[PDB]
Amino acid sequence: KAKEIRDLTTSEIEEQIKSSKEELFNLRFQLATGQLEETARIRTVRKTIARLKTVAREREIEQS
RNA sequence: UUAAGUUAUUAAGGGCGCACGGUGGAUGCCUUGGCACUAGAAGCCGAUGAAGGACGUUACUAACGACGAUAUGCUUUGGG
Ligand SMILES: [Mg+2]
Repeated sequence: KAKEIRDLTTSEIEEQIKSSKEELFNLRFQLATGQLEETARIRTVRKTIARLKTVAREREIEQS
């Protein structure tokens, strides 16, 4: 996903970070009520956040 | 039949021998871990916050290992 993330702009990555965190939080609430049934989405969204934070961190270090 | 003698039988339990079981973990075989060394490298890190820890991180989860709110992991370069 990193190659696709690198095509996004800086404002887009922040928006992706916010939206991914909302999705993960929604998954956690569904899991706590026994409604999820798709538990592999949790790990997938968590790693997407990790990739998104990595690309943002690289750009700031690179520019600085 | 009497009289006078003699000597068995019984095993409540026990003894010796044998047979078959149990308990127990010796012995044999085995090695996951140790012990003594050889050769080469290296030895000591820390306010750019150490050594050592606490608490957390997996869909479910107690403990250990790995990891640190990017958490049972992220990127990249090579290997496969
Ligand atoms: Mg008897």
